Amino acid sequence: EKTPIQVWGWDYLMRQRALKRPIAPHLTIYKPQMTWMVSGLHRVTGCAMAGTLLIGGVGFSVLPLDFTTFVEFIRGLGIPWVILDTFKFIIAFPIAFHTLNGIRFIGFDMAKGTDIPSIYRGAYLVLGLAALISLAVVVYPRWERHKKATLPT
Amino acid sequence: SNIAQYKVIDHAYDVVIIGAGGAGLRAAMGLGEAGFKTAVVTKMFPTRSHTTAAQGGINAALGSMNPDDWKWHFYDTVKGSDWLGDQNAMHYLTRNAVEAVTELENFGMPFSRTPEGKIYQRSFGGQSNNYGKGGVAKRTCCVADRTGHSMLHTLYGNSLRCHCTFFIEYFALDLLMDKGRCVGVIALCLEDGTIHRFRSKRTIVATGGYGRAYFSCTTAHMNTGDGTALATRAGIALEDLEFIQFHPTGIYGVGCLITEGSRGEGGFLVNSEGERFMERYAPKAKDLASRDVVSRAETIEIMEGRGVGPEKDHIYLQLHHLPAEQLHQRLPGISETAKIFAGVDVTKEPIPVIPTVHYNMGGIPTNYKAQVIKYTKEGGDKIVPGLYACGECACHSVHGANRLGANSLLDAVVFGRACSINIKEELKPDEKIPELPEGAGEESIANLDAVRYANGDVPTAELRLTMQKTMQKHAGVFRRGDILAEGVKKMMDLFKELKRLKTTDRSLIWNSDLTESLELQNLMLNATQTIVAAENRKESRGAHARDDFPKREDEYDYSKPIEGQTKRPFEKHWRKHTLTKQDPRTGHITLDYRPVIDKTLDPAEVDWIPPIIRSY
Amino acid sequence: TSAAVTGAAPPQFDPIAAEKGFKPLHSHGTLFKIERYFAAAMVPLIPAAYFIHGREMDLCLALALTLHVHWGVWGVVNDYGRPFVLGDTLAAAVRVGAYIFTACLLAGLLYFNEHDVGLTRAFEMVWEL
Amino acid sequence: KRIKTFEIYRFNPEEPGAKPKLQKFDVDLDKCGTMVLDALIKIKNEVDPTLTFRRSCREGICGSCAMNIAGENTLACICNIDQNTSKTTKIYPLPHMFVIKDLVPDMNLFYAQYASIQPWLQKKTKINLGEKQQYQSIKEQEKLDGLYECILCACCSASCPSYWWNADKYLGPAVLMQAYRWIIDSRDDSAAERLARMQDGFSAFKCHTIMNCTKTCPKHLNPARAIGEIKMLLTKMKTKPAPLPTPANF
Ligand SMILES: Cc1cc2nc3c(=O)[nH]c(=O)nc-3n(C[C@H](O)[C@H](O)[C@H](O)COP(=O)(O)OP(=O)(O)OC[C@H]3O[C@@H](n4cnc5c(N)ncnc54)[C@H](O)[C@@H]3O)c2cc1C
Ligand code: HEM
Ligand SMILES: COC1=C(N)C(=O)C(C)=C(C/C=C(\C)CCC=C(C)C)C1=O
Ligand code: SF4
Ligand code: F3S
Ligand code: FES
Repeated sequence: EKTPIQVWGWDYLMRQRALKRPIAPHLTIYKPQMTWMVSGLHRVTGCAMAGTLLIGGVGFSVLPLDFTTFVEFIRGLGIPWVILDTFKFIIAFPIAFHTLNGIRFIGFDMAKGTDIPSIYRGAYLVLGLAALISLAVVVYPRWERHKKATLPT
Repeated sequence: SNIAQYKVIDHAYDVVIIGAGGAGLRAAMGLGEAGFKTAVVTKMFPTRSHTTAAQGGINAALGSMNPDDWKWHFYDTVKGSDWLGDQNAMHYLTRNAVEAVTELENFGMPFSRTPEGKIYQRSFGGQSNNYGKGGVAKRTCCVADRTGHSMLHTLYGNSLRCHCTFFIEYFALDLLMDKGRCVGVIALCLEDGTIHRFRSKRTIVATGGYGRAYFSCTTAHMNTGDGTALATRAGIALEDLEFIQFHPTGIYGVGCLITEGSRGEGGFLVNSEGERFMERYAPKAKDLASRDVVSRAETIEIMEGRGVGPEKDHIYLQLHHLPAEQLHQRLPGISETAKIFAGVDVTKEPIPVIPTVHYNMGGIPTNYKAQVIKYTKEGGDKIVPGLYACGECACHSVHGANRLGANSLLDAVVFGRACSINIKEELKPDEKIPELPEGAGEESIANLDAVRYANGDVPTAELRLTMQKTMQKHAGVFRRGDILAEGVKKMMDLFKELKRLKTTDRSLIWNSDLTESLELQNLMLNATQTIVAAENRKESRGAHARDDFPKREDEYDYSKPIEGQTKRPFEKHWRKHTLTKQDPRTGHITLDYRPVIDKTLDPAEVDWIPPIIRSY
Repeated sequence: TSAAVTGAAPPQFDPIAAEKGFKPLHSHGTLFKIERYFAAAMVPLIPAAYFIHGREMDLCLALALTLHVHWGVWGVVNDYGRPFVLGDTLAAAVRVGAYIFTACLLAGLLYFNEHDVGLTRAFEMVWEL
Repeated sequence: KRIKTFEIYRFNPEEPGAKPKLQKFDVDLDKCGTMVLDALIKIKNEVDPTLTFRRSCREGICGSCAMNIAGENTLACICNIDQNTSKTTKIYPLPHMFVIKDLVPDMNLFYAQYASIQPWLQKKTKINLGEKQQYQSIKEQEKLDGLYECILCACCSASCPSYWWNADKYLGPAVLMQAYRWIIDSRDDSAAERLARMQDGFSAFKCHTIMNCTKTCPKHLNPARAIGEIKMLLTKMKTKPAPLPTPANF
């Protein structure tokens, strides 16, 4: 159930298709900027994490495989410890970033922080805090394993 | 005609309005809500009209800042017109200012406010209290620095509620005449290259001015005098075209306006000797003298070695002594324009400025009901049936030889409104949408085709450019018979070069090489008429300054007492309107003169104002 | 030449005409409100799951992520799954795909919590690598 | 000779099975004005008069010359040409509009949507037109600052991906900021009807806070703030203040 302009809007689109008028390019030509890039990443992350929770949840239930033999399988590959923690960063960033930026965006919905400099300060803070929080949550367990392996008590 | 074929589409309307500036929209509002099936033909989206560039304000004696009377305003307008203004139309204008500006506020025009919540007003050039005798007036109502922008958007918004029908990006080519009557308009639809004839009982011309006839101007690219040209092609004579307002303060390099409101708010002009020279040229009013006076004062300074900058060829507007909260509050727009186009920070540096073509008090001649007229000595003023004209394209004449600042947005609205009032009173359901004569519009189509496929050797851009330069040179702030005669001969030669015209784009769809060529034709008609009229007027009046004839030539010598003088006969003085008839194929122009109307609409409501020497 | 045809008013939205009849009070305000309140509440929930693990938390994650992802994919579906680009029935399919996506997400999460290690242990375990 | 070079989008609807194309033009900057519009006119005037675009004002007030220049939406007439003659400058129409010819977009939906907000003052109690000024305090009129200035160039809406995908249903930054301009007008009595018009899931709420609109607006306005403002109103988090009462001896 559409508003009158929404109906009109639809007929306009059909009128334009009928005239086989081209559509002016957009994605391919718009300058990359910290406004829509950081919106882009909010959606990619949201969707990536949802995609994972489907392919993880349905995947392991439909397949004879279970999570435990999957973990021990990769453990068995014995891959360099440096890389392993990078995978753990790639997994944490989206949760941190998207969560922080989610508070930002909620701000935006309340008309808070919409001036251009607040916007840009906010984008760096969110990107940065998420870089920190993700790195910290990976570095800390390792840091504490190395302490178990190499210190007195 | 000839080399291609054209789709032709007919319509039927009660009235057709050619223009959606302030004037056309106000008429459209009036007529629409009155029931008339009203069509608005404009060559650009209404909001892009030049009205939207207006800045400093709109006049009405509201008394928001101090007591005021509309008769003081009236006096200021008559004196402003240097007695070439018709006092009936000027009476109508000033009488209605308060109601007119008030309506705008009621439509939602967001005027700047006073601490009492009334419409803030400012001082402007050429305005006084108490019939000249009091102080500088505060009559000029504004939305900061963007009064026309705001007004045009308010008028456009409200037009959408008055059931008009918009033909947007339609370029009118001619009025459709049937034996002295106007029965419609013919136009090219830019979108799909088609040709539309609108039939109507009434047609309103509201097409703006012709600033682009000059090389430097404040006006928009679309200011090409198509309306005045339409009237020429319908065999109607144009009025007072030689009276071309130079605004004191266009930015030096680029022609952009800097509002006279910046002087109303306390700015002033300065020469290379650091002198507020308008103290010298106009001791009372100073920097708020009339525009013709201030622009001349500026030009002399330049001619007399006191010009500013590298070439000492312009002058400074100074605002930096004004509080920065006033500049932002009262002149945010020009603060921005000045930075963008001159690198200038108005809080610290002054703006480089120079007088610049700005406004046309000339136009299509009308009566005070805005009905278009033809004139003869024998017959007098004869109205052209079906045809009204208003706004800058019109000559009512509410401005005579010099238009007062903030009176034009006003005259657009007031006489835009008058068009609707007067048509709803005189038009009866009795009358039916007239039928077109056989072949109607063929000439206009033929011309269109010719220009479309024109394969001569002069590209229109260069022909235009020579016209603009010719005009800047031979019809500027100060004029001389020999320079004028020279100019005229060049202009009529350029008009001959129209036959050698080269265009390139041959499409019917959004062909702006074509419309710009059509525009050149219209410009040339205006420009040629302008110059032969100016050439022939051997006096100095308002904006028309002749170095060989520095006197204002009236029926008496109003600088001495009247008694004992014998009135000079009409043919011997110059207190009369100029009428130019032009044959559009050949270019041949004939002149005639029509008497100024001196009476008001009612001597009981207000007296007339007899000429006196014009000082400030 | 003027051997010509009769014309039509251009296409033009008449907002007075449009007003007549139209009431529809189909207010999406409170759904938008709750969507946002919900995400706000998930802020403390994410770090909570960093510290507290187990079945009951695994269940709070599954319920809240499911709800939040349901509203989320519905938005993205309405952006790229538009009748203008996919035609009207393929559009309706993708819209139905939004709901199918949500249900399978939940079933697969309920399964993982009930018959596998569960959410907070699975993370716990990949972090142990 | 500092020769700047311009790659300009081209489209010719007259051509049989026509298709979009970039064209390169060389311009002698010493023979040209400071602004991008100057270069386009120069080309049209000297090189190719078939090149087609909208323009009217000189000072960036009309809103006609809106286009995409060096990847951003702005007005040509006040966009300074980049002096670096080593780089070229790319010029396209407004993103994701249907093009008529070259840089000229069909603009008619944008205008339709604008008509739909009912952009005129509305009063619950009929008033006699022209008879007296309505009262409005400075503080109240100053709420319109940053709203009334919009020139309807559509740079913002042509920058918003949300509007790119759902222009037919989502009103866009420009139209919504005007919707808001009429909502917070202390003199206007229809703030509720104004919101009822845009209650559905798309009209306003398809704003994904991308912030492109505000980034790109050539008049330094903030349609995002206004949309947040509208979101608050639709969700009843905020309410429009009553008008301050008119003074006794007004
Ligand atoms: C920079 C500037 C600032 C100004 N500031 C002020 C001020 O502060 N106060 C004041 O009183 N005055 C001011 N003026 C003067 C005033 O703005 C104008 O005289 C006034 O707006 C006249 O408008 P109009 O409606 O007659 O025509 P315009 O506003 O120019 O509009 C003319 C209309 O006619 C249409 N048209 C023209 N030719 C054709 C054709 N062939 N086919 C179809 N349509 C056509 C156009 O599309 C347009 O809609 C200013 C002028 C300028 C240039
Ligand atoms: C922990 C706190 C979280 C907050 C505060 C939060 C907040 C938000 C907000 C405000 C939006 C709306 C964006 C928009 O309308 O454009 C959103 C979208 C989304 N979120 Fe989250 N979120 C969180 C966690 C998650 C998680 C764990 C997932 C896991 C899959 C997720 C997936 C999504 C998806 C798919 C969208 C739609 C994206 C879009 O339309 O651009 N979110 N989130
Ligand atoms: C409104 O959703 C979107 C964003 N939030 C965002 O930041 C970006 C960059 C986009 C751009 C869309 C992309 C990359 C998907 C491709 C869709 C096509 C029709 C080609 C978007 O749609
Ligand atoms: S907001 Fe800025 S950009 Fe969007 S229309 Fe108004 S002016 Fe053009
Ligand atoms: S760019 Fe688009 S989605 Fe919202 S904040 Fe601005 S409108
Ligand atoms: S020509 Fe008016 S915005 Fe550029």
